Amino acid sequence: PGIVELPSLEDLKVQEVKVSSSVLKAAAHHYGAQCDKPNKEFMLCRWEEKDPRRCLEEGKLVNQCALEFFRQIKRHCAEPFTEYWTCIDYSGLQLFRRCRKEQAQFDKCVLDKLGWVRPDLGELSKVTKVKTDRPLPENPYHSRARPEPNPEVEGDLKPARHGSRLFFWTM
Amino acid sequence: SMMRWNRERRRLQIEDFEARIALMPLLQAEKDRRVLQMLRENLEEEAT
Amino acid sequence: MSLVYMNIMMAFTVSLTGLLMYRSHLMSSLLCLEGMMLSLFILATLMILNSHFTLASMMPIILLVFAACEAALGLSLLVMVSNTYGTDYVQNLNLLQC
Amino acid sequence: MMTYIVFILSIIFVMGFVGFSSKPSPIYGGLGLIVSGGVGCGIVLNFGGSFLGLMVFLIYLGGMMVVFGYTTAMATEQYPEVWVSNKVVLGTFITGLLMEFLMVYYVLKDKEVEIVFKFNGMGDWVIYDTGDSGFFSEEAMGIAALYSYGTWLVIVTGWSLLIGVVVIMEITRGN
Amino acid sequence: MFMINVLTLIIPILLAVAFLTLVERKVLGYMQFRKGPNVVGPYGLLQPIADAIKLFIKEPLRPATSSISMFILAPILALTLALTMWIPLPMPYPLINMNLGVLFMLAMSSLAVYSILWSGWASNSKYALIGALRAVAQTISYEVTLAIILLSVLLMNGSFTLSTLIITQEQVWLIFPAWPLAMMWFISTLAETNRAPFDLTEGFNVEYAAGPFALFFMAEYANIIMMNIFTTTLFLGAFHNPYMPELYTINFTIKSLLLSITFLWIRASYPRFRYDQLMHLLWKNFLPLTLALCMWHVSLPILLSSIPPQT
Amino acid sequence: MNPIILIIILMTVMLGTIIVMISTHWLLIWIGFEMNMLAIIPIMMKKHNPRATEASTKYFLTQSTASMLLMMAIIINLMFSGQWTVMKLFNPMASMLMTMALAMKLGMAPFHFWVPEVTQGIPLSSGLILLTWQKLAPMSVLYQILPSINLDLILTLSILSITIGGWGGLNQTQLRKIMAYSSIAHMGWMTAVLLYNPTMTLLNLIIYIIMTSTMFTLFMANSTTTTLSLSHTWNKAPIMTILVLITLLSMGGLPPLSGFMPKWMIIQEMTKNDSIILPTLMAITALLNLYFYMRLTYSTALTMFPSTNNMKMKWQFPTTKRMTLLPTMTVLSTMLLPLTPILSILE
Amino acid sequence: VAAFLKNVWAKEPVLVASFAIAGLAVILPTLSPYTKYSLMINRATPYNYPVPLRDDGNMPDVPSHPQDPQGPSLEWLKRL
Amino acid sequence: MNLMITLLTNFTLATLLVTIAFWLPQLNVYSEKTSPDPMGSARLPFSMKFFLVAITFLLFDLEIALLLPLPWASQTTNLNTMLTMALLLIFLLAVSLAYEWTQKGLEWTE
Ligand SMILES: CCCCCCCCCCCCCCCCCC(=O)OC[C@H](COP(=O)([O-])OC[C@H](O)COP(=O)([O-])OC[C@H](COC(=O)CCCCCCCCCCCCCCCCC)OC(=O)CCCCCCCCCCCCCCCCC)OC(=O)CCCCCCCCCCCCCCCCC
Ligand SMILES: CCCCCCCCCCCCCCCCCC(=O)OC[C@H](COP(=O)([O-])OCC[N+](C)(C)C)OC(=O)CCCCCCCCCCCCCCCCC
Ligand SMILES: CCCCCCCCCCCCCCCCCC(=O)OC[C@H](COP(=O)(O)OCCN)OC(=O)CCCCCCCCCCCCCCCCC
Ligand SMILES: CCCCCCCCCCCCCCCCCC(=O)OC[C@H](COP(=O)(O)OCCN)OC(=O)CCCCCCCCCCCCCCCCC
Ligand SMILES: CCCCCCCCCCCCCCCCCC(=O)OC[C@H](COP(=O)(O)OCCN)OC(=O)CCCCCCCCCCCCCCCCC
Ligand SMILES: CCCCCCCCCCCCCCCCCC(=O)OC[C@H](COP(=O)(O)OCCN)OC(=O)CCCCCCCCCCCCCCCCC
Repeated sequence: PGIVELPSLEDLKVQEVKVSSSVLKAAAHHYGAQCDKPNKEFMLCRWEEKDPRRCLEEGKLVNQCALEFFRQIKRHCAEPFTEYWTCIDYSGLQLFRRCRKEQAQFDKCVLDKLGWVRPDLGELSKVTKVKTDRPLPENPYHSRARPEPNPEVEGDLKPARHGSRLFFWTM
Repeated sequence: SMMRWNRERRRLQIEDFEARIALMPLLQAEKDRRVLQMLRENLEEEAT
Repeated sequence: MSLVYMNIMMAFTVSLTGLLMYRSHLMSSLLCLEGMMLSLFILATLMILNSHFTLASMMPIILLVFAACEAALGLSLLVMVSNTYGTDYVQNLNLLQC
Repeated sequence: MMTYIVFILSIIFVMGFVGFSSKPSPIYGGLGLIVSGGVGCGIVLNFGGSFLGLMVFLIYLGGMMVVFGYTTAMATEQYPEVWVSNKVVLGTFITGLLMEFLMVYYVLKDKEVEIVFKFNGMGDWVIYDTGDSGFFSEEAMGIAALYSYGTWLVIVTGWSLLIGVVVIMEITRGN
Repeated sequence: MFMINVLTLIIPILLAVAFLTLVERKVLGYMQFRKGPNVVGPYGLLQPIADAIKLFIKEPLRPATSSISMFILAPILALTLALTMWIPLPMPYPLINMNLGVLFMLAMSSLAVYSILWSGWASNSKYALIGALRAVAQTISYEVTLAIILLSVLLMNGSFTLSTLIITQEQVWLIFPAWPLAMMWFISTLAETNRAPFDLTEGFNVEYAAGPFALFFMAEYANIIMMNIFTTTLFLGAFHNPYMPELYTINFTIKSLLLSITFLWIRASYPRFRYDQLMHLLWKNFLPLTLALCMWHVSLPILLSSIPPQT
Repeated sequence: MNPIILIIILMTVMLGTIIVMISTHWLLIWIGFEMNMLAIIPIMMKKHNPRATEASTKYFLTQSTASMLLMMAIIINLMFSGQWTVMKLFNPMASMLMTMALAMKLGMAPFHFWVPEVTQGIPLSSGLILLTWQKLAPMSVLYQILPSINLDLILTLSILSITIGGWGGLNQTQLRKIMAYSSIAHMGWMTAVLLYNPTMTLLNLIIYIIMTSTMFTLFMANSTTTTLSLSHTWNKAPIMTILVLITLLSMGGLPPLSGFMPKWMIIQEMTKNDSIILPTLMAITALLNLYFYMRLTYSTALTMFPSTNNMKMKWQFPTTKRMTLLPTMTVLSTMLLPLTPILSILE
Repeated sequence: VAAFLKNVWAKEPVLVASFAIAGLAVILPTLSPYTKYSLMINRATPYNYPVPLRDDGNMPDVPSHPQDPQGPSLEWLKRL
Repeated sequence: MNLMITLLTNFTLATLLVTIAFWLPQLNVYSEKTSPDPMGSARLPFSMKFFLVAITFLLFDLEIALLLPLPWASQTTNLNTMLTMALLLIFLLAVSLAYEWTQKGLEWTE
């Protein structure tokens, strides 16, 4: 058939969030609060385009806003955050409940120096709305033309012309 | 006791799942660039 | 076609031909029949896991339950035969020739 | 070799079915079917269907082949075998199993890699861990939806098991 | 480094099985107003070593086996299934951390009856085969109530994960919401391992030599210590500090020793059942209660709004 | 058997067949066959002699092998279609295996080798259930998968069924074996017209069930299991002498009786499709069925009459057997050919 | 109904305990004030990503941020 | 992989202890013993009741196989349906036990 079209390796270069999973999970709720809008633009673009090739620039905006989030942590609250993700990182299942005092100190320093309120239980799982300036994909599945259906029956039901017509049965 | 503690464990589960949900767009963008990187590398090696 | 599925179907056909070639015992026939069931379990499981098709995950459990109830029925029939004759030989089961 | 573990376990599975299907006795046939159930369960477990493989061990090998061996021991009257001193009674066992595992190695010959390397299964075989599922097993949630979604399936299965109890108690009474 | 962890599991299993024989003979001694072994070692510490060397140089019984293969594979399967029941045990961390460790242990304990069946068929005696069939029927009968009790308690666990069952019991021992399931579980584990008052085999594998009889004996005691550790983890869950795991290890080890001594103290207190009396005890007493409490632990976390999490 | 247990088990047989009929999922089809087999086994062992246990064992083995081949067909369909709708199949391997499995379930030839033995071993009421009610579920599945059925395979199994069900009835004096070979021949006739017009399949199935139930009801009403014992009926119940035998003139297919209706409509719908050799040879083999069954008619309302003295004692007792629907089934199995265009209700 | 109950609690107390526990397990969740909370907790447990909606211009109930006041609340779960 | 390595270790230790416990007393040259049971030599009597308890095990074990996904089934959004089908499965297991009772099936191994 046709050539599958792939982006170049220069279309795929972006500065990477080179931190570990406990480091991401320790700042997770503040990341969902603060980096909400480009993340939600990207996931709307991702469930609407249904294609990772049409979402590359929104993914770069996600990566950029994540890097700005972690720079803004690093400039202000580096030591409480490091104290918190070290304790998150010790755990096997990476529990939040084992690390409440380091969470309290991290939230205290973040609300003081930056004003970020940690989201309550229930908020980050809400379905939000996103204002976009890209058009809606009119055929994301690239479906071709549908087959024309068989014509229905219409008209009243007249009786059988001279009955069953089975060899000699007149009705 | 199991009533109180299993309600607490459901709240802690929802907290962990909201942490995952906040992390998912970053991981999805990285996964997209990951598989496109790998397909482009395989395409260039198919060409050579 | 696909690679490991050819092996599981070949196991099914070997246990089929074992059931389709009686040597001495009715128990060996039930063994070949339940080997056929085992290969059906493995093959249905590998397809349903490969396809990531969620609601058919309960299908091989139902296969196992219905056919193990079937095997309990076969063991009870074999026991009634062996209490009639003394052995479970298939050549003792030939009174319906006439 | 270690990539091809599912294909190797399938070859062991086919060889075990050849083992009991030639039917030396129902007791050795039961033993071969137990070994075949274990290696086919290994085939299932090496895709990630862990509940289904544990259903094999717990239900198939754990109840049904137990009842097969239990019924087989109540028929086919036992008789002794060779029992000469420990070279014969265990050394022949060790050499026989050595010949069997060397047969498992010997069926993987240059006539087999003509089917293997032409239609290379590994590299792209187990695509189960392609991307992310989440905080669940898809296999476990599909099995768990027997109660929310599979209402009719539960009704007909539980009714057939009740009828199975009734049917066994009718045909085994002999009256 | 992982092989070090596997061997430091499996070799202390064999040493604890070796000295459980000493602990059993001493505890049965003092409860019977006498002493156990105190001459061979200092208070009997060399008695398991002397017993093991005696059993491994004793003359083989020289059987005419009905099968070579099953005669050899019944001790091998008994020991392998005795040793593989230990690898998912969270003490506090399991050797093999698996999502379905409870179901793994239930499946590997269901496989344990083939050692009984193959050992009974691999003898020429018909009386040995009859005793093995009765032992197999006892064991498969009590596995039913094992599985249903275990499912009912896992309805409070949330998953089949063994390590989660410590998290489940961080506020209360799980014997407090489930003491009838605990006591029927305990008697069902007492009847799984052919343990008095349920050891009718001593009232099936008497064709083996002294060495292979020691192998079946040590597989049985690994099963006994294992089921007591599993019952401890399942109903009497210890405190787990994730920074000092040895606190949990000392705590569950003391509780599992007490529960194994409770097995020793029940076999020194009761007459045996007749065979139909424990068949009655299962099928007409434990199993109706087990089904009723299974309905109760299905419907109770829904009426209390206390469904545990999957993760 | 406890009559409550008998009613629950017969409802489980009927429920398994209804589950095969109404369900859209292949697993529920397989479940309905498993439930139907499991429930019908105690109906066969209702009297607890060695013949019924042997017959139940052979029936279990054949139906169990057919159920396993049915599930293998379903699994191959899931390979090549990724779905479970009970409709056409998406591999000729799955179509071949499911046609073989349903032919084993029907006892169509060459998988016919269980039907006379199993019908011989079990009583007359369970034989009636096995030759009428158990045909309904595999004919329903063959009705729903006919876009996939290989033509040469189903025509080969149909002609082999009609030929073997013909040549099986020469050497027989046992009535249940005669009804079983009549079953094999009639299932060949039903599957012959399946890929051309399955309404004629349903017509042949309904007329065959009416005639078979008339014959088994008369065999229960006379307590006769052999030809030699059926021939004492004229001295005992003379109205039974004519009803059995003109119903048996219906069953071979002979006008003006209603058993000529299915074979004539099958010949009629197969010659629309330019097949002339095949209905001619199939109905010549049906004349071979007429040959043997007319010899039985001669033996019962003609030559071999002779009686015994204890008939003089049976004369003083009327029947208390509930000959349920026997005049209805006897009128439907004989005088229904003037109402032949009623077959459009099965369309 | 009270003589039979004392008679069966004298003869067979195992089965009386079984039928009583099973009867409570049947007819008790229909009477509990917390059965609705099991449903509300199970449908508030977010296994999937909350895929956002394209803002057409008239959705005054769908929030634009998690910390916006509109949207479903889990303050009943933190309080109880 | 760690599981299979541990299984291979356990199997190798078991086979090694079996091999030592068979071969170490055979090094003894003790004696060649001459002429090495309650019933004399008769056939094994079949007992119908042992078979009935094995089949009752198998059927209740299949019902237990149906019961096993309940700790995962509690997590559902269709909780009324799930609770009804769970209580119906355990009730059908109890009806199987009651029918097994009231037909003298659980007798002489009760
Ligand atoms: C103002 C408001 C009130 C107005 C009321 C007006 C009427 C007043 C009287 C009320 C009663 C009316 C009765 C029905 C009307 C007359 C029907 C008629 O004659 O059709 C001629 C019909 C066709 O002749 P047509 O000249 O073309 O049409 C004249 C009319 O237009 C016929 O009309 P069509 O062309 O529209 O007819 C439609 C179609 C016309 O027919 C066709 O298209 C031809 C195909 C017919 C079927 C052929 C099947 C051949 C293979 C099977 C043979 C079976 C064996 C023969 C019988 C053995 C003994 C049981 O009919 C059929 O296909 C039905 C099947 C045949 C049944 C005919 C009616 C029978 C009712 C009484 C039955 C009593 C038992 C008699 C024996 C049973 C057999 C008849 O003749 C035949 O088919 C030959 C057979 C004779 C017919 C039955 C005669 C009924 C009276 C019998 C009295 C003696 C009974 C003795 C005791 C019992 C027997 C031992
Ligand atoms: C796991 C940690 C340890 C746990 C505790 C276990 C350790 C203590 C062990 C003691 C020694 C045991 C040695 C073996 C003994 C074996 C014999 C035996 O005990 O048989 C069991 C006996 C058997 O009964 P039986 O044989 O004595 O009685 C005769 C029975 N008939 C009449 C049928 C012949 O009892 C049971 O099966 C009961 C099991 C426990 C049930 C718990 C019920 C809890 C209460 C429920 C509610 C009650 C009120 C009703 C509802 C009200 C609602 C508002
Ligand atoms: C996790 C912990 C596991 C622990 C496992 C072991 C449990 C037991 C602990 C120790 C118990 C007591 C040990 C000492 C036993 C008695 C030895 C003894 O007294 O032997 C004396 C005997 C004769 O000496 P003789 O020279 O004749 O003296 C005449 C004096 N005029 O001389 C002899 O018999 C010769 C010397 C024999 C010495 C034997 C010593 C004990 C061997 C134990 C083996 C296992 C050790 C532990 C392994 C695991 C830990 C590293
Ligand atoms: C005569 C022959 C010899 C007889 C003696 C020896 C054999 C009998 C005694 C040992 C039996 C061993 C059974 C091993 C399988 C048990 C089930 C199992 O694998 O469970 C563990 C785990 C499931 O847990 P889960 O957390 O869901 O999975 C990890 C994903 N996070 O799943 C995993 O972790 C999967 C790991 C990879 C898959 C391994 C599967 C087992 C190896 C193949 C079969 C080997 C046994 C064959 C013989 C069986 C008995 C006949
Ligand atoms: C597209 C079609 C879809 C489906 C449409 C409907 C299909 C209907 C198929 C009918 C199949 C009939 C199967 C057999 C009857 C079932 C009930 C039964 O078991 O009856 C036998 C019963 C046994 O009683 P028992 O105690 O065993 O007596 C022996 C002596 N002690 O009692 C007796 O033995 C009593 C003696 C008389 C028995 C007569 C039974 C007649 C049943 C058939 C009636 C005619 C068919 C219905 C009309 C046509 C439908 C196509
Ligand atoms: C509705 C909820 C669900 C109910 C079903 C599920 C229950 C869970 C437990 C399942 C039990 C399964 C087996 C039950 C069999 C009952 C029949 C029975 O056992 O009858 C015999 C027995 C007399 O015993 P026997 O025959 O002598 O045995 C030898 C030892 N003595 O006779 C008896 O012991 C009589 C037994 C019946 C009467 C028990 C009455 C208890 C009432 C408690 C209060 C009401 C609770 C609410 C439920 C309604 C109960 C009617």
